[PDB]
Amino acid sequence: GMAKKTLILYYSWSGETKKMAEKINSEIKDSELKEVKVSEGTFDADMYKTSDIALDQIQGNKDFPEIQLDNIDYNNYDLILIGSPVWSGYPATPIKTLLDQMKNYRGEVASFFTSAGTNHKAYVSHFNEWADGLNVIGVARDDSEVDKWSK
Ligand SMILES: Cc1cc2nc3c(=O)[nH]c(=O)nc-3n(C[C@H](O)[C@H](O)[C@H](O)COP(=O)(O)O)c2cc1C
Repeated sequence: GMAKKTLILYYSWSGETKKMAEKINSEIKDSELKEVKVSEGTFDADMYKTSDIALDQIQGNKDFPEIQLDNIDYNNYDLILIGSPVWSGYPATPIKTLLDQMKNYRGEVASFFTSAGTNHKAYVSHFNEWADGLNVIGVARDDSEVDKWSK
């Protein structure tokens, strides 16, 4: 059918997912790319401190983080690709806030993740939870399923 008008959104703590999002942007004709940020002080330069902050959000003890991103009408797109690192089998916590803000999006969603190779099944299942109510068509590592998602 008609080419899917595609938005690529990503959160990146150490820059790897940003590079992947840029690569996917280059692969998908006319795609738009937008970064999701959090304020300085939300996490930490130290990965173990960052993990512990995310965990306390996951466990319900601290609120999920507020995010900063451009104003977007999500219903301008057919497909929204959401990029994140894998954080102990979950997407990064800013993604939960993002997905909540996308509540009224009627199109297709997929997530690409970057990782060091582990806890992928958990990422998939948790992403789908966090995206409940949205039409999730797939979750995959890197750009491995970009072609599939485009059809
Ligand atoms: C808090 C934290 C938890 C992580 N947990 C996992 C994990 O469960 N499995 C894995 O393969 N990599 C894990 N990683 C590594 C990241 O998924 C990987 O470095 C990713 O490519 C980083 O993306 P980014 O640079 O966009 O933040 C973790 C990294 C951090 C900081």
